[PDB]
Amino acid sequence: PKMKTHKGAKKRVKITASGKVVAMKTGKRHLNWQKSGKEIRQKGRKFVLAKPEAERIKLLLPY
Amino acid sequence: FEGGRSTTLMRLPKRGMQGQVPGEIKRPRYQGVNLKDLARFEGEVTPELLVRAGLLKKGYRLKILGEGEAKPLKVVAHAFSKSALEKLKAAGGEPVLLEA
Amino acid sequence: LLLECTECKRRNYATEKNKRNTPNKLELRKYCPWCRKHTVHREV
Amino acid sequence: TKNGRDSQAKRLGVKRYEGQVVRAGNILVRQRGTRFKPGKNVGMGRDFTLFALVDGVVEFQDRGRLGRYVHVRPLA
RNA sequence: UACCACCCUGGCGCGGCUGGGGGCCUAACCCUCGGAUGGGGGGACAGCGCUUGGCGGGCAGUUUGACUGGGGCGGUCGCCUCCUAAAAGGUAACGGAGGCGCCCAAAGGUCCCCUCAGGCGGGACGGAAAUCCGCCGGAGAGCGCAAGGGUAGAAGGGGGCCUGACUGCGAGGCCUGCAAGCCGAGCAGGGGCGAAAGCCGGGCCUAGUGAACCGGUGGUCCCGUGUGGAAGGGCCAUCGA
RNA sequence: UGAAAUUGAACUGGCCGUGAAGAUGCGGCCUACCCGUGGCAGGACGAAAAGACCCCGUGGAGCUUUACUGCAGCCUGGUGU
RNA sequence: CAGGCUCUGGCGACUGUUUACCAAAAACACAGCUCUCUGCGAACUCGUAAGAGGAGGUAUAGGGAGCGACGCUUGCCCGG
RNA sequence: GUGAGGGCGCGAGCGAUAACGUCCGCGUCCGAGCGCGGGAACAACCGAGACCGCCAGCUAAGGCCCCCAAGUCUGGGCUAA
RNA sequence: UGAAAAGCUAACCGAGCCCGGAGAUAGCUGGUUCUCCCCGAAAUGACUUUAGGGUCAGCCUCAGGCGCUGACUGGGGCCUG
RNA sequence: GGAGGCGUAGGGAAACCGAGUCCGAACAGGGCGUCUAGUCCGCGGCCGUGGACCCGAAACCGGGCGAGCUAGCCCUGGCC
RNA sequence: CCCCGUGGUUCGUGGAGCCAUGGGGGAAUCUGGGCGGACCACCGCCUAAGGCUAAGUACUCCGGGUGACCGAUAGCGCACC
RNA sequence: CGCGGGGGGAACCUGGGGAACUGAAACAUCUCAGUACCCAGAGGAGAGGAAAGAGAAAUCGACUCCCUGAGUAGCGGCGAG
Ligand SMILES: [Mg+2]
Ligand SMILES: [Mg+2]
Ligand SMILES: [Mg+2]
Ligand SMILES: [Mg+2]
Ligand SMILES: [Mg+2]
Ligand SMILES: [Mg+2]
Ligand SMILES: [Mg+2]
Ligand SMILES: [Mg+2]
Ligand SMILES: [Mg+2]
Ligand SMILES: [Mg+2]
Ligand SMILES: [Mg+2]
Ligand SMILES: [Mg+2]
Ligand SMILES: [Mg+2]
Ligand SMILES: [Mg+2]
Ligand SMILES: [Mg+2]
Ligand SMILES: [Mg+2]
Ligand SMILES: [Mg+2]
Ligand SMILES: [Mg+2]
Ligand SMILES: [Mg+2]
Ligand SMILES: [Mg+2]
Ligand SMILES: [Mg+2]
Ligand SMILES: [Mg+2]
Ligand SMILES: [Mg+2]
Ligand SMILES: [Mg+2]
Ligand SMILES: [Mg+2]
Ligand SMILES: [Mg+2]
Ligand SMILES: [Mg+2]
Ligand SMILES: [Mg+2]
Ligand SMILES: [Mg+2]
Ligand SMILES: [Mg+2]
Ligand SMILES: [Mg+2]
Ligand SMILES: [Mg+2]
Ligand SMILES: [Mg+2]
Ligand SMILES: [Mg+2]
Ligand SMILES: [Mg+2]
Ligand SMILES: [Mg+2]
Ligand SMILES: [Mg+2]
Ligand SMILES: [Mg+2]
Ligand SMILES: [Mg+2]
Ligand SMILES: [Mg+2]
Ligand SMILES: [Mg+2]
Ligand SMILES: [Mg+2]
Ligand SMILES: [Mg+2]
Ligand SMILES: [Mg+2]
Ligand SMILES: [Mg+2]
Ligand SMILES: [Mg+2]
Ligand SMILES: [Mg+2]
Ligand SMILES: [Mg+2]
Ligand SMILES: [Mg+2]
Ligand SMILES: [Mg+2]
Ligand SMILES: [Mg+2]
Ligand SMILES: [Mg+2]
Ligand SMILES: [Mg+2]
Ligand SMILES: [Mg+2]
Ligand SMILES: [Mg+2]
Ligand SMILES: [Mg+2]
Ligand SMILES: [Mg+2]
Ligand SMILES: [Mg+2]
Ligand SMILES: [Mg+2]
Ligand SMILES: [Mg+2]
Ligand SMILES: [Mg+2]
Ligand SMILES: [Mg+2]
Ligand SMILES: [Mg+2]
Ligand SMILES: [Mg+2]
Ligand SMILES: [Mg+2]
Ligand SMILES: [Mg+2]
Ligand SMILES: [Mg+2]
Ligand SMILES: [Mg+2]
Ligand SMILES: [Mg+2]
Ligand SMILES: [Mg+2]
Ligand SMILES: [Mg+2]
Ligand SMILES: [Mg+2]
Ligand SMILES: [Mg+2]
Ligand SMILES: [Mg+2]
Ligand SMILES: [Mg+2]
Ligand SMILES: [Mg+2]
Ligand SMILES: [Mg+2]
Ligand SMILES: [Mg+2]
Ligand SMILES: [Mg+2]
Ligand SMILES: [Mg+2]
Ligand SMILES: [Mg+2]
Ligand SMILES: [Mg+2]
Ligand SMILES: [Mg+2]
Ligand SMILES: [Mg+2]
Ligand SMILES: [Mg+2]
Ligand SMILES: [Mg+2]
Ligand SMILES: [Mg+2]
Ligand SMILES: [Mg+2]
Ligand SMILES: [Mg+2]
Ligand SMILES: [Mg+2]
Ligand SMILES: [Mg+2]
Ligand SMILES: [Mg+2]
Ligand SMILES: [Mg+2]
Ligand SMILES: [Mg+2]
Ligand SMILES: [Mg+2]
Ligand SMILES: [Mg+2]
Ligand SMILES: [Mg+2]
Ligand SMILES: [Mg+2]
Ligand SMILES: [Mg+2]
Ligand SMILES: [Mg+2]
Ligand SMILES: [Mg+2]
Ligand SMILES: [Mg+2]
Ligand SMILES: [Mg+2]
Ligand SMILES: [Mg+2]
Ligand SMILES: [Mg+2]
Ligand SMILES: [Mg+2]
Ligand SMILES: [Mg+2]
Ligand SMILES: [Mg+2]
Ligand SMILES: [Mg+2]
Ligand SMILES: [Mg+2]
Ligand SMILES: [Mg+2]
Ligand SMILES: [Mg+2]
Ligand SMILES: [Mg+2]
Ligand SMILES: [Mg+2]
Ligand SMILES: [Mg+2]
Ligand SMILES: [Mg+2]
Ligand SMILES: [Mg+2]
Ligand SMILES: [Mg+2]
Ligand SMILES: [Mg+2]
Ligand SMILES: [Mg+2]
Ligand SMILES: [Mg+2]
Ligand SMILES: [Mg+2]
Ligand SMILES: [Mg+2]
Ligand SMILES: [Mg+2]
Ligand SMILES: [Mg+2]
Ligand SMILES: [Mg+2]
Ligand SMILES: [Mg+2]
Ligand SMILES: [Mg+2]
Ligand SMILES: [Mg+2]
Ligand SMILES: [Mg+2]
Ligand SMILES: [Mg+2]
Ligand SMILES: [Mg+2]
Ligand SMILES: [Mg+2]
Ligand SMILES: [Mg+2]
Ligand SMILES: [Mg+2]
Ligand SMILES: [Mg+2]
Ligand SMILES: [Mg+2]
Ligand SMILES: [Mg+2]
Ligand SMILES: [Mg+2]
Ligand SMILES: [Mg+2]
Ligand SMILES: [Mg+2]
Ligand SMILES: [Mg+2]
Ligand SMILES: [Mg+2]
Ligand SMILES: [Mg+2]
Ligand SMILES: [Mg+2]
Ligand SMILES: [Mg+2]
Ligand SMILES: [Mg+2]
Ligand SMILES: [Mg+2]
Ligand SMILES: [Mg+2]
Ligand SMILES: [Mg+2]
Ligand SMILES: [Mg+2]
Ligand SMILES: [Mg+2]
Ligand SMILES: [Mg+2]
Ligand SMILES: [Mg+2]
Ligand SMILES: [Mg+2]
Ligand SMILES: [Mg+2]
Ligand SMILES: [Mg+2]
Ligand SMILES: [Mg+2]
Ligand SMILES: [Mg+2]
Ligand SMILES: [Mg+2]
Ligand SMILES: [Mg+2]
Ligand SMILES: [Mg+2]
Ligand SMILES: [Mg+2]
Ligand SMILES: [Mg+2]
Ligand SMILES: [Mg+2]
Ligand SMILES: [Mg+2]
Ligand SMILES: [Mg+2]
Ligand SMILES: [Mg+2]
Ligand SMILES: [Mg+2]
Ligand SMILES: [Mg+2]
Ligand SMILES: [Mg+2]
Ligand SMILES: [Mg+2]
Ligand SMILES: [Mg+2]
Ligand SMILES: [Mg+2]
Ligand SMILES: [Mg+2]
Ligand SMILES: [Mg+2]
Ligand SMILES: [Mg+2]
Ligand SMILES: [Mg+2]
Ligand SMILES: [Mg+2]
Ligand SMILES: [Mg+2]
Ligand SMILES: [Mg+2]
Ligand SMILES: [Mg+2]
Ligand SMILES: [Mg+2]
Ligand SMILES: [Mg+2]
Ligand SMILES: [Mg+2]
Ligand SMILES: [Mg+2]
Ligand SMILES: [Mg+2]
Ligand SMILES: [Mg+2]
Ligand SMILES: [Mg+2]
Ligand SMILES: [Mg+2]
Ligand SMILES: [Mg+2]
Ligand SMILES: [Mg+2]
Ligand SMILES: [Mg+2]
Ligand SMILES: [Mg+2]
Ligand SMILES: [Mg+2]
Ligand SMILES: [Mg+2]
Ligand SMILES: [Mg+2]
Ligand SMILES: [Mg+2]
Ligand SMILES: [Mg+2]
Ligand SMILES: [Mg+2]
Ligand SMILES: [Mg+2]
Ligand SMILES: [Mg+2]
Ligand SMILES: [Mg+2]
Ligand SMILES: [Mg+2]
Ligand SMILES: [Mg+2]
Ligand SMILES: [Mg+2]
Ligand SMILES: [Mg+2]
Ligand SMILES: [Mg+2]
Ligand SMILES: [Mg+2]
Ligand SMILES: [Mg+2]
Ligand SMILES: [Mg+2]
Ligand SMILES: [Mg+2]
Ligand SMILES: [Mg+2]
Ligand SMILES: [Mg+2]
Ligand SMILES: [Mg+2]
Ligand SMILES: [Mg+2]
Ligand SMILES: [Mg+2]
Ligand SMILES: [Mg+2]
Ligand SMILES: [Mg+2]
Ligand SMILES: [Mg+2]
Ligand SMILES: [Mg+2]
Ligand SMILES: [Mg+2]
Ligand SMILES: [Mg+2]
Ligand SMILES: [Mg+2]
Ligand SMILES: [Mg+2]
Ligand SMILES: [Mg+2]
Ligand SMILES: [Mg+2]
Ligand SMILES: [Mg+2]
Ligand SMILES: [Mg+2]
Ligand SMILES: [Mg+2]
Ligand SMILES: [Mg+2]
Ligand SMILES: [Mg+2]
Repeated sequence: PKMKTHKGAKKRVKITASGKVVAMKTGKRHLNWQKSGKEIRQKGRKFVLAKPEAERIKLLLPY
Repeated sequence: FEGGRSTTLMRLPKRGMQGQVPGEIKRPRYQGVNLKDLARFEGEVTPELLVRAGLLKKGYRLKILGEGEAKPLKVVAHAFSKSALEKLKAAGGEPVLLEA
Repeated sequence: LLLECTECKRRNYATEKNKRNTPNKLELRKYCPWCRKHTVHREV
Repeated sequence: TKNGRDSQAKRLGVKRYEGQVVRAGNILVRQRGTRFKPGKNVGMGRDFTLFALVDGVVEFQDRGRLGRYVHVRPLA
């Protein structure tokens, strides 16, 4: 009774004012040793998901 | 959950400042009330009147801002947007917050 | 051998890769920081 | 019996055909080496990919000993 | 090279703090003696309490992969190449064959110059094959490594200068269930080569790799539990599969 | 005097085909008036038992060890008595 | 009412013991041999403990282990 | 919901130019059309996609000597098993 | 407890019986009840201690919005081994 | 009964700023966000938490009940 | 009070305070002493190591009242000795 | 010699002890859960209770219970929870 906000999710995802799900980019914290500048740069931004988008949305809600 | 592979929990927490032990750090919270909505009614607006009628709700810190058209009325607040400041400057009077 | 080029007269870094035993004991190529613009960079 | 190997398909070839509108800089042909060469408003990247530099339409041309070229004949 | 001074190396005499080893004692504690307030043996040991590290199937909880012309045994498990694959893309089998888990401060950027393999003839040592000269010789050489595609109107060989093996971005696409992978014009900064046009965000290209979490080192607009610091955390960079 | 397991319902024949590849039940053909009693065990893939073998389940349990981790027990420094 | 006998192999010395309800045996046990622990508030076992067994026993005794009458004998190796 | 697919034709690998074998590709039918006519019988071969009724009619495949609807039809050959 | 078979411990002992935790869990098997009407799948792909289970995609269906775009077809242009 | 909730503004890790904001030296670019919706109750379809359609384990654990069967020993008698 | 081992709290050693306490060391009496999330300073809050205390709260053996509760396979296991 | 204890009570209450299945789609930290259950004690209730409190307001003012605060702040093999 009373759903629990999936703390593990909110700790890594943001819900955009329109209704989209934004999350950081993977692949930039380790594998690196000399990846292009182009790589790491584009790994700094954040993005959007699509269908799993709708999966997480449900794990928050009170949020 | 599921597949039983990696969910998508492959993504990661840039949500640094996730939180400390003693927890929340209490501090003044400013809510923006857009002056176009403020302009609606008249007389002289104050933090109380604003919450007393629809916006604010004891969030306590009043901040007129945003787009619209300023009423020539007096408007006590906790902070004005640069932009808001001027629209109302060229039409009426504008005092700052109490202090603490 | 992995390497990280520090900026001279400062403390920046870069994505690098020396070669140790192959004629690369030295290392001080030219690079470009965000503070200021363009300088030398040691091995480190 | 060692042999079960292979690599995954790289899905390459011409991506946009002759007489086809193209936007600013969308890919036109992905090729192993130089099965095709650049052309009017058509550069190529590291992997020998061929992409538009302008809008307009794509046209192919065989220049015999020279090679097979692909370019965009713009309009606006 | 008198004498005076701070101090070193090593040691001796005093006290301060502090510990290690032997011996004796008895009163704790323990055993014992026809009650014993006592006497005999042991003795600051042993027992027990807290805390240290160890040995530890005696006992306890679990773990001990999938594919698989039944299971096991054997083999295999990710990435590249080619074929199968039926002239788009894709496409299976414990179908046929081979590689990868790197390397290069030059094997990188640019400006200038240069063109092989191989066959015949001529040449002291050489000798089928070093190096030399002639002629023929469009790519059968070469391109660090597998294979394919490409390629001398250079991607190949040499040189001069150099370090774009940039920082801040990134229209637009390929590819794709997701995550990821890939190509990218042009803008700003600031720079390399070049007369200039212009080229440079590594290497002819397609393998040379690892989400997240946890933590390390450098930094830095940020946060810092009443306030100021500090502890710690965040952000950027990079590290340990 | 008087049970039992079993039992979808039956009006329950042979061969050669046939069919999910072993047919009283479909096809064709052949044989056969109706109902019992005594007796046999070829079929009804006859009864019985949700196959013990075998595989599967990220099932269980007993057991082993130089599998992992832990506990008893023991050994041990420090300290209290 | 009331033994069929004989010869000759294997296993186990022997009387015993056992899988109540598919195994009585070549399995266990046994007297006997060897190793080892134990000086007594013994070692070992049960118990958180007090305590108890050991034993109102004291190394010719007690616990543990393997072999298993008796005869002959029981080699070499101490790297793990 | 589904993530066992199955057969057939064609194009390949595997297989032995075996298999109601297997593994892909294109199509198809069964699956779910074991509803209807043909093929003796018979999911997937040929015909055809059943809203119900009719003691009407044309045709499909297949078939027209009897079981069994409809020609012992017409014409020209061949076969003697 | 056992002169040892894992024997026996109240007719089934590799850990007895009762009651409770308890509606353990069961990616497995079985079962799931009135009528009519429209549409109608799938047994693929990717990943999966995954393979008889799932997640996304594909394919079904309903509601709202879009309006000739869809299959298939004619012409023309390019790509293909 | 207005405590309280949702909605009226977003962006950013945050400090913060705000129809913007973040990245950035940038009045380049680009991400996200502006040009308004909402809420309360009933009803239905599905989702999450609980046994969550129903019936079924082999098992595990806690407290108790059993040696009137069977096993061993102890005491006291009997039998051959 | 500090240290060692722990428990409680949202707090799993975490920068780990607070409350509690098994072991060790071991104060003070208001110029005392605890606390405001390691620590330090400043500024606040509060007085430990003695005790008691109604109501508001929980429960239904028992009696009463009421039901879009059951009606003998239902309803408590028992309408019934 | 005098007053008191002893034992019982459905559920409820406090205190001393305190699991495993199961969840995590394996499992050990973790969860189930300080639940189940055992024990002692209280009583119509029991516990708690007048601040060495909270915590940011130079604010509040014993305890208990309900609403909300809030699935917030946090905790977490940052998994499941
Ligand atoms: Mg919104
Ligand atoms: Mg919102
Ligand atoms: Mg919306
Ligand atoms: Mg990474
Ligand atoms: Mg950056
Ligand atoms: Mg909320
Ligand atoms: Mg990360
Ligand atoms: Mg937060
Ligand atoms: Mg104005
Ligand atoms: Mg150097
Ligand atoms: Mg270094
Ligand atoms: Mg293969
Ligand atoms: Mg390939
Ligand atoms: Mg493949
Ligand atoms: Mg291939
Ligand atoms: Mg002295
Ligand atoms: Mg001294
Ligand atoms: Mg001294
Ligand atoms: Mg001494
Ligand atoms: Mg002495
Ligand atoms: Mg003496
Ligand atoms: Mg003495
Ligand atoms: Mg004396
Ligand atoms: Mg003592
Ligand atoms: Mg005495
Ligand atoms: Mg004495
Ligand atoms: Mg004495
Ligand atoms: Mg004495
Ligand atoms: Mg003495
Ligand atoms: Mg001594
Ligand atoms: Mg001592
Ligand atoms: Mg040892
Ligand atoms: Mg041992
Ligand atoms: Mg150990
Ligand atoms: Mg061990
Ligand atoms: Mg074990
Ligand atoms: Mg468990
Ligand atoms: Mg494992
Ligand atoms: Mg398997
Ligand atoms: Mg096999
Ligand atoms: Mg087979
Ligand atoms: Mg194997
Ligand atoms: Mg790759
Ligand atoms: Mg290929
Ligand atoms: Mg080819
Ligand atoms: Mg092809
Ligand atoms: Mg090919
Ligand atoms: Mg074809
Ligand atoms: Mg084709
Ligand atoms: Mg072919
Ligand atoms: Mg092809
Ligand atoms: Mg083959
Ligand atoms: Mg490596
Ligand atoms: Mg060089
Ligand atoms: Mg030559
Ligand atoms: Mg010649
Ligand atoms: Mg010569
Ligand atoms: Mg020679
Ligand atoms: Mg010669
Ligand atoms: Mg060529
Ligand atoms: Mg080669
Ligand atoms: Mg090559
Ligand atoms: Mg090819
Ligand atoms: Mg080649
Ligand atoms: Mg080639
Ligand atoms: Mg070639
Ligand atoms: Mg070549
Ligand atoms: Mg060159
Ligand atoms: Mg080069
Ligand atoms: Mg050069
Ligand atoms: Mg892009
Ligand atoms: Mg994508
Ligand atoms: Mg790659
Ligand atoms: Mg690719
Ligand atoms: Mg190269
Ligand atoms: Mg390629
Ligand atoms: Mg983890
Ligand atoms: Mg970190
Ligand atoms: Mg700093
Ligand atoms: Mg910045
Ligand atoms: Mg600060
Ligand atoms: Mg600071
Ligand atoms: Mg605080
Ligand atoms: Mg403050
Ligand atoms: Mg502070
Ligand atoms: Mg810091
Ligand atoms: Mg830091
Ligand atoms: Mg008959
Ligand atoms: Mg018949
Ligand atoms: Mg019959
Ligand atoms: Mg029939
Ligand atoms: Mg018949
Ligand atoms: Mg008869
Ligand atoms: Mg009779
Ligand atoms: Mg019979
Ligand atoms: Mg008989
Ligand atoms: Mg019959
Ligand atoms: Mg029979
Ligand atoms: Mg079965
Ligand atoms: Mg497993
Ligand atoms: Mg298991
Ligand atoms: Mg087990
Ligand atoms: Mg060892
Ligand atoms: Mg050992
Ligand atoms: Mg241990
Ligand atoms: Mg000790
Ligand atoms: Mg000690
Ligand atoms: Mg001592
Ligand atoms: Mg006689
Ligand atoms: Mg006799
Ligand atoms: Mg005789
Ligand atoms: Mg004999
Ligand atoms: Mg015998
Ligand atoms: Mg013998
Ligand atoms: Mg006898
Ligand atoms: Mg016996
Ligand atoms: Mg017997
Ligand atoms: Mg017997
Ligand atoms: Mg029995
Ligand atoms: Mg038996
Ligand atoms: Mg016998
Ligand atoms: Mg026996
Ligand atoms: Mg003996
Ligand atoms: Mg002997
Ligand atoms: Mg001895
Ligand atoms: Mg024991
Ligand atoms: Mg003990
Ligand atoms: Mg004794
Ligand atoms: Mg005795
Ligand atoms: Mg002995
Ligand atoms: Mg002899
Ligand atoms: Mg020997
Ligand atoms: Mg010998
Ligand atoms: Mg040895
Ligand atoms: Mg030795
Ligand atoms: Mg030795
Ligand atoms: Mg399948
Ligand atoms: Mg298939
Ligand atoms: Mg199909
Ligand atoms: Mg098919
Ligand atoms: Mg076949
Ligand atoms: Mg159909
Ligand atoms: Mg039919
Ligand atoms: Mg047939
Ligand atoms: Mg069918
Ligand atoms: Mg049919
Ligand atoms: Mg007619
Ligand atoms: Mg006709
Ligand atoms: Mg006809
Ligand atoms: Mg005729
Ligand atoms: Mg005729
Ligand atoms: Mg027995
Ligand atoms: Mg019983
Ligand atoms: Mg029985
Ligand atoms: Mg038994
Ligand atoms: Mg049992
Ligand atoms: Mg058991
Ligand atoms: Mg059940
Ligand atoms: Mg499941
Ligand atoms: Mg329909
Ligand atoms: Mg279909
Ligand atoms: Mg599957
Ligand atoms: Mg699903
Ligand atoms: Mg699905
Ligand atoms: Mg519609
Ligand atoms: Mg229209
Ligand atoms: Mg069209
Ligand atoms: Mg056409
Ligand atoms: Mg065409
Ligand atoms: Mg926000
Ligand atoms: Mg802009
Ligand atoms: Mg864009
Ligand atoms: Mg913008
Ligand atoms: Mg935009
Ligand atoms: Mg809005
Ligand atoms: Mg509603
Ligand atoms: Mg609803
Ligand atoms: Mg849902
Ligand atoms: Mg929920
Ligand atoms: Mg259940
Ligand atoms: Mg449900
Ligand atoms: Mg549910
Ligand atoms: Mg008895
Ligand atoms: Mg008896
Ligand atoms: Mg303290
Ligand atoms: Mg201690
Ligand atoms: Mg310690
Ligand atoms: Mg402590
Ligand atoms: Mg506790
Ligand atoms: Mg704790
Ligand atoms: Mg908690
Ligand atoms: Mg905790
Ligand atoms: Mg703590
Ligand atoms: Mg304390
Ligand atoms: Mg203490
Ligand atoms: Mg205190
Ligand atoms: Mg406080
Ligand atoms: Mg503080
Ligand atoms: Mg206070
Ligand atoms: Mg007080
Ligand atoms: Mg006091
Ligand atoms: Mg007091
Ligand atoms: Mg008090
Ligand atoms: Mg008190
Ligand atoms: Mg009271
Ligand atoms: Mg009440
Ligand atoms: Mg009543
Ligand atoms: Mg009543
Ligand atoms: Mg009533
Ligand atoms: Mg009623
Ligand atoms: Mg009745
Ligand atoms: Mg009844
Ligand atoms: Mg009745
Ligand atoms: Mg009845
Ligand atoms: Mg009752
Ligand atoms: Mg009654
Ligand atoms: Mg009676
Ligand atoms: Mg009665
Ligand atoms: Mg009295
Ligand atoms: Mg009383
Ligand atoms: Mg009482
Ligand atoms: Mg308690
Ligand atoms: Mg307790
Ligand atoms: Mg378990
Ligand atoms: Mg398990
Ligand atoms: Mg707990
Ligand atoms: Mg309790
Ligand atoms: Mg008591
Ligand atoms: Mg009582
Ligand atoms: Mg009270
Ligand atoms: Mg009290
Ligand atoms: Mg007081």
